[PDB]
Amino acid sequence: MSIISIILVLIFAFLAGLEGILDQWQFHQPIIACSLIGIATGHMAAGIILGGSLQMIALGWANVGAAVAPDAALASVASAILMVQGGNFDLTHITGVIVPAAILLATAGLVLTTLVRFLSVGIVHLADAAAEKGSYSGVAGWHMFALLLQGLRIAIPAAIILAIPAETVTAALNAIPDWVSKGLAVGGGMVVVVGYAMVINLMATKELWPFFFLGFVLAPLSSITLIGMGILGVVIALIYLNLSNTA
Amino acid sequence: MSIISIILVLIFAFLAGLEGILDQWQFHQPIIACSLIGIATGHMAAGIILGGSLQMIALGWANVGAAVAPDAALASVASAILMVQGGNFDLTHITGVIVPAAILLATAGLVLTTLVRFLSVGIVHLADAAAEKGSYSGVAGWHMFALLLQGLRIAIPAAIILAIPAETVTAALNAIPDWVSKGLAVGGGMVVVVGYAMVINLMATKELWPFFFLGFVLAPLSSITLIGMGILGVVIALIYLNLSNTA
Amino acid sequence: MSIISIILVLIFAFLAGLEGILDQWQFHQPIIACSLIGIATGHMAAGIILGGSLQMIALGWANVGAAVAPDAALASVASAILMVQGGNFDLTHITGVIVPAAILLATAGLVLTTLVRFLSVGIVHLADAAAEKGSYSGVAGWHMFALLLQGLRIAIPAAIILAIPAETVTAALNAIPDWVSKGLAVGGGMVVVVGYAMVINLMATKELWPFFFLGFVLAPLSSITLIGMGILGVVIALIYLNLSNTA
Amino acid sequence: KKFSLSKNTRLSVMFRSMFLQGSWNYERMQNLGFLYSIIPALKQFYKPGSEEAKEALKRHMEFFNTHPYVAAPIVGVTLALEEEIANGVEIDEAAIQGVKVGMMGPLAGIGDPVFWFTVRPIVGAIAASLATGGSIIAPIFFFVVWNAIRIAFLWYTQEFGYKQGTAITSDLGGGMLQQITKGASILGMFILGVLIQRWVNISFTGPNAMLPSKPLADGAYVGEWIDKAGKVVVQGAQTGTTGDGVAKFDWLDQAGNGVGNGVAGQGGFAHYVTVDQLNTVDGSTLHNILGQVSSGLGLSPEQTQSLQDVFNSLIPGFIALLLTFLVLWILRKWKNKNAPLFIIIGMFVLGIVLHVAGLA
Amino acid sequence: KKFSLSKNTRLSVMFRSMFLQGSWNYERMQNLGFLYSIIPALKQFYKPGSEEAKEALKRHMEFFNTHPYVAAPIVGVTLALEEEIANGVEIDEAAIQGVKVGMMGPLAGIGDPVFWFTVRPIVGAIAASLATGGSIIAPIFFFVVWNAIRIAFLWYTQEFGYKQGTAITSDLGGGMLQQITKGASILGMFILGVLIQRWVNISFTGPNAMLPSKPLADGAYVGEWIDKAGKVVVQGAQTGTTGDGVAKFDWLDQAGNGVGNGVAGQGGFAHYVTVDQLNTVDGSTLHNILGQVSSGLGLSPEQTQSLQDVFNSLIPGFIALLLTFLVLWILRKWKNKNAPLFIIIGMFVLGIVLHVAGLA
Amino acid sequence: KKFSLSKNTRLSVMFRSMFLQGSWNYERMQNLGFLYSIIPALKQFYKPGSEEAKEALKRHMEFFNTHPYVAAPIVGVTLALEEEIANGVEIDEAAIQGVKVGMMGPLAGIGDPVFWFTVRPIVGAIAASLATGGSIIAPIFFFVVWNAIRIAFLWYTQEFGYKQGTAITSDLGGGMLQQITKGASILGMFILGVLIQRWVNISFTGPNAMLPSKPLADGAYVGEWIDKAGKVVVQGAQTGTTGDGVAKFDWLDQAGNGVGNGVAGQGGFAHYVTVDQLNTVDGSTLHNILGQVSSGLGLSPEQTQSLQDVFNSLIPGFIALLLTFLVLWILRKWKNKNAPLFIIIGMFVLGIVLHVAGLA
Ligand SMILES: OC[C@H]1O[C@H](O)[C@@H](O)[C@@H](O)[C@@H]1O
Ligand SMILES: OC[C@H]1O[C@H](O)[C@@H](O)[C@@H](O)[C@@H]1O
Ligand SMILES: OC[C@H]1O[C@H](O)[C@@H](O)[C@@H](O)[C@@H]1O
Repeated sequence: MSIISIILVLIFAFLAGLEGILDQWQFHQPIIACSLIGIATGHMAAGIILGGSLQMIALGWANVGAAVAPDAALASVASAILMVQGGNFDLTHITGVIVPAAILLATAGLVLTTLVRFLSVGIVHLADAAAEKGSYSGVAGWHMFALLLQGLRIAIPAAIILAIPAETVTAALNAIPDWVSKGLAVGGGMVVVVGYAMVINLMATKELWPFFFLGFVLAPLSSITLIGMGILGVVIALIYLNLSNTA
Repeated sequence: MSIISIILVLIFAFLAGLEGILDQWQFHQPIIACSLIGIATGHMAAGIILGGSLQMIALGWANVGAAVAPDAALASVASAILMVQGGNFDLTHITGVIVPAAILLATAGLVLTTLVRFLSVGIVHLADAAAEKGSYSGVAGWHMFALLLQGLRIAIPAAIILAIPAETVTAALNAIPDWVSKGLAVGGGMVVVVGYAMVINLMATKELWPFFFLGFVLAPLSSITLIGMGILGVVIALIYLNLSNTA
Repeated sequence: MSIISIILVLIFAFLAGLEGILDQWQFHQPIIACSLIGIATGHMAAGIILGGSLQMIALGWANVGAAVAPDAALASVASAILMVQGGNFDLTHITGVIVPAAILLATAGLVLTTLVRFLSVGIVHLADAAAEKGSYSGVAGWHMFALLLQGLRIAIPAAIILAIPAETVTAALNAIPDWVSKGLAVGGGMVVVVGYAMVINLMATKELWPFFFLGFVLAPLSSITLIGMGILGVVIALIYLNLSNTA
Repeated sequence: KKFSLSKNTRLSVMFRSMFLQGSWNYERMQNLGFLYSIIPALKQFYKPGSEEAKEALKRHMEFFNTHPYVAAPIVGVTLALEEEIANGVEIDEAAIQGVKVGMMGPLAGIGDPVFWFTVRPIVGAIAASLATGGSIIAPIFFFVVWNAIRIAFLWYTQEFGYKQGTAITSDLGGGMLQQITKGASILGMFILGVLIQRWVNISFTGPNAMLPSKPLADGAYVGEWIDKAGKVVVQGAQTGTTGDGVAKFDWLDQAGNGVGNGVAGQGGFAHYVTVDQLNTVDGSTLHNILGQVSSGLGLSPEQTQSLQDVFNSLIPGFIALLLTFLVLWILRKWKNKNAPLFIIIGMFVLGIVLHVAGLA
Repeated sequence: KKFSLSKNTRLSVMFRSMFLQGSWNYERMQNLGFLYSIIPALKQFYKPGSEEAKEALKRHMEFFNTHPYVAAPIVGVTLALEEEIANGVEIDEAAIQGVKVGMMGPLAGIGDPVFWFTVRPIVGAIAASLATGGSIIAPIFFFVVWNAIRIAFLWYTQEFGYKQGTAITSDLGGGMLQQITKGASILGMFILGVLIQRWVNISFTGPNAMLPSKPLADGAYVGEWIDKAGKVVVQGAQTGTTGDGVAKFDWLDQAGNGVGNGVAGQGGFAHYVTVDQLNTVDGSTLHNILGQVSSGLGLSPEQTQSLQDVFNSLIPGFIALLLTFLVLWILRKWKNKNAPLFIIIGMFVLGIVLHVAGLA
Repeated sequence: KKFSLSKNTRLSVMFRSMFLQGSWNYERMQNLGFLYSIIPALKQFYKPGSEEAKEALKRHMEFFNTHPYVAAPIVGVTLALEEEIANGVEIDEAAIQGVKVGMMGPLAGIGDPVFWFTVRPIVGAIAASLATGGSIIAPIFFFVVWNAIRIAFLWYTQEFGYKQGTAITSDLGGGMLQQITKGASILGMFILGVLIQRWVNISFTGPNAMLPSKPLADGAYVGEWIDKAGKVVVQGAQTGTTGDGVAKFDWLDQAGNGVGNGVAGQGGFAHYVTVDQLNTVDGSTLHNILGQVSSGLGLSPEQTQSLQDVFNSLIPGFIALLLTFLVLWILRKWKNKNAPLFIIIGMFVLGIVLHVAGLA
């Protein structure tokens, strides 16, 4: 691999790690992170395809009130790097192996970020000690140091994976039998149901189930794109809210 | 015809006759009766095709409050037997001849069941006389006897039609001119209008006509199946009822 | 051109000129006027095509309260005559040249009808003077004279255009460069936006915008025709009005 | 308090209430079915031949007509009152008949539209749509779905009625059933519109009813550009329309080169020819033809239009809607008893007339 | 009570009220049309030249501007009071003018959006959609539908106004007309959205505006597997990917047998080739090609993507909606009189610019 | 009244509030981000090292957890009270903490479903739909749309909060936030139904799960009429069905003439044969085949039906809906912490089982 690709991947992984806690520019989402990693290491189409495939799983992966989500950042970065190392992008191997590996690395990233967000307590206590002296520089530096540590939490494993020889990782990835890979590919079309079900469970009522079933029934109309259905849902909501506010 | 096929047809006709008054297991419906009779006498696809074609006519053929319906039971059974006797299942003969014959046999079955349900008054009087003695066995026996008579009302004509030689019925069915057969086939695509129109006349209001026209307008969307349109109607009704109950 | 065709064109232009002020039988609309003029001078398909193309622009061209509209009458008549004189009906020349010419002639007809409806004041004063004598004949004659003058307002330019030799008008129409004709054809698919936008601007509210967006979203369902979408709009309006009147 | 009906006895009572009809009369409607349903309870309560058995059997020999499916609540209420009257409680003999008469009417009035006119037409229509192809999935669907719904309704409603006793009137009430009735009516109207549009086919193709065919154009349909001695060419950039009124085109052979340089049509170098006159279509001509048919061009040189095409261009289901409203008006104005059969015969005669006239 | 207008006189009055315009002025709008409509009634009432006739003629020479279609109720009410004033009743002379002025305003304000902005655009749009193919069904549809609606409205509303007299104000009222206005506005907004989506074509194909074409794949498009010396083969089960990074496949001739057993691509036994390079496509190769095109595979080796393709992938009618809102903002900000013509000229110039730039 | 924050300082404050997280803890949630956001205001107000700076820095060292996007109003309100406390106003020290705690809860509760569960899933789903083809339009769309919405929201809401001060509570209040939440929930449920239908593919084709193939018919599919020694014919008008039970047909060659005049099928003159056995398809046979495939006829002599075909005939997305409801029930009943991962592993095992069994 080219050296410039190596630094590009390192900066992209660092940005994804920072955004995993920042959650602002969404550099940690698979659609962004995988596409960027594909951009750095040549082939871009495979990276965007993996990002699109993994974003459906990453839907409903938000963290609320000390309930950390499965951490799509490390999943996306590590899965993209592992696919890049293994020179095969048939979109059947992407769904068969790269997506289950992404789920496992998502769990690993969740535990790693749990450790880091627990470790940040000492940094914040040191920042409070600095603020006891009335210095903006100390608290700003400690905040930036905690941010840098959280970014390194995903920067470091990317470098470790990059250090692994290409031949060994290709041999390990090819050793997977064909039948289990095809079965995992089949289950990859199911695994999005779990995330969709969490999102539904968070927001579901007897009043709102008819809208879910209406969207399900109207979906086979392929002439309407996803933006068309978004506008349709918005106008349906507007009409329903108007008619409800009449009374 | 095979002997075992003959007994199977007799039992199926008996079941259809029983259900014609029972109206519980729907063995009298063309979709069930015609398919069963086709299954018994070999060729089953033609029986299911005839049952599906005749079920559209049989829609809206319910009997309410001493207003006996056109009796789809005898129509289905006799039409299926007549088609089986005439070894031609081109689906043009099915619509041209078997469906008008089904309508005529439906009228005949209506008059026959009117006679039987009038005759059951004596059986019920005998059951009352038995109940005057405080015996459950007598009333149960008279009820079962009346039910058996109603089943025989359609079992017997099936046997009579089965006794008719195959050659004579085939000759009679073939003698129908081609032009009148094609005209009757053309009118078979119209005759379902009456069946739909009675159901529409039963439930129709200035408030509900917009839903009829909406269903008419949305029908050309062939990507939505009949179950899809059923769910769509259910969700539309739910949303309308919610918005109406808000006020 | 045939003499009988000349008389037919003159009569049709007179009818369009009368209808431009009458606004009753709609002989002035392009869908009627252009089709009639094409009927008179042989080729009818080109006339109907141009009328349909120009009718979309002519939508929203009504005149209300002394605000005279762009006068689709003279536009339709003169554009149809000019198209007929130039023996080319490729539907690219129709959109490229005949439609911008129709717009310009529409402006010219607007100014001409402004002049005529200003000139009608003297005719009406003469009618009032006649009515001062208590005679129905005088006022009826003056009304018919004003109507005849308004019809002549469009009858006369049609005759003037017909007097122009075919060779000269064909040479003038062919002299237009290909690139500008293609650009005008491209802009002819956009110019209907203004006509639609005036109608939208006249009737638009925060309550009614969702219906505009719903119609926009549901349009790609090509299985529904324009009459189907009209019935859909009517039933949607009925359901909305019912649910609003419940409260 | 002895004489407690068990779950097995109630299941047997439900399976016998499956036979609520069969002894159907005109003066005492559907009266023996109730007794046949409640036979096991009376057998468990009183032995045959006793005066108590006589009175119990004579009590349920009165008129009782209800929609068969919505009668399980009535059977459960009757079982509850039979248990009470078998436990030495004061409830009067006429109370059971009074409550049966009370819930006989409204329950049937709700049941007929919901079951016979809403559920059955929908299930049968779906079954027939599946059966159009002659597949066993359709009778299986109808039987399984209808019987599952029926068994569930009967069993659970009988259990609810037995549990609630006479208090089920405070649960059914008014307004509660009207919501179900109106929702079922909305669903039925929607489904009936769909069924009228999809299953009333009056195709007017025929050998008459064909509007005159338009020669179309010289390339608006699927075809190639044949020139004199075979070979397929493509129209090139226009070199300038001649003063006569015919444009000159470049004739590019299907290799990128140029040859001929004549005018487009018959007398010129090449003319448009449809696939019928083509021979040895092998090569890139098949690719061009496939591209043209993927574009959407028809294969006929003349655009043939029928009356059905015009009606569909207006709106699909035009004649079906007109027939539906005509039949509706006839049914609303005739007010006869055999009118539907007469209208069916009328449309059969109408189809014969249309076929002999060449329209449909 | 003599001087009773007949049905024929009322029909003539309606056919004359069809000429309500024609003597259209700027200071006394649409005033002679009313007199021309009501001439037969006055002629039947008073002979020409009398003082009564002079007063009647001078009475209806005042300003009267209303939507022409919704004026038959006014004409009928005027006929009613003309009958009353011709039967020796004491209705004051200014009462007819007062009622005419009263229903002049609201009736016009309701009829203007309903007829000119809702009914006419819808009927004309349907006619244009039918006329896109150059068929006579479209002018016939427009004329017949519009004139049937107009004649029915005029006749029936004039009859209602004549029957009701001045009491028609108690029937029109307020709120009743607002429901029609709101329903018409809803239908018009829906139809205008549909029209904007379907009839604003700004196709951005061009020679420019073409995104770079991706080589696609080696079987993702329509094509066959050619192996050196003719013949067409099919890929088989993989025998095991080689360590170099190229998988080995089984090459089955189109009979079931196995030939070659090489690698897939150029240097191997066979390579994918589209229909262009195929010769003698006769046989089962046509069946395979038809199956492929039925699957949905394109015929081009390179997936060419346009700017229009990107816009459609986002949502069809994207540029149409953007132009609609831009034009709307221009219209509500300019507040000029010739602004529409200027915007039309600007869009023609914009189309010229787009065409010369190779975009559209 | 000195110490007035400028527009540039507010822009810097917003860009720093972009870093509201990063020092995320478990006991004092998201506390340093607020100070890092409001550092420039304190620097402009008080110099480092002073007791005022000490108190200001210690004031904002308390627990503060909110949705990061809806915190700009809080930051603007805090800037307002910081200006007031730097202008000699008697606002108590705990007032800022009280207002921060007040809008900490409801704002987060409203922003969590709107942003993380409604806006983000929709934008990500659209991006993935665009990315299915491996196109750069999808990451660009996601980045641009999401960041435009985020920057606009942050900047404008911070400006509104700064302008309104503590009065923003009288504007937010209750009710309107519930309307926004309900609308977002309706849109999210609709979009989730669409996504479940469109993006859960469980195709059950397999080598198993194939229903038995029906021989179909003798012309219901795409094919020609082959007669012994080559040539293709068409069925003519029936000459009368023979008494045996086989109809006799006319065999019209593809020129208009009549040859053979036998019976239809194998032993007769001609039999139906699909495109596979055809050779030298050149001529009008290709036109006939193209017409047949345009009609809608399949190319296979035997109609092969899969389990997926049956499920689609019922309704597309049947298995997807069943899986959705099964997973919903499992998630509602398990109430564990690692349940989603276990369910995902179960789905992968289920996919392996289905593949090895030949179903999916
Ligand atoms: O509703 C009265 C009732 O009468 C009979 O029992 C049957 O025809 C039922 O189908 C009907 O519902
Ligand atoms: O509404 C006023 C009215 O004025 C004139 O009579 C015409 O332009 C009508 O179309 C318009 O409706
Ligand atoms: O809602 C509380 C809030 O807590 C943290 O800041 C993050 O997990 C946010 O995504 C979440 O919204």
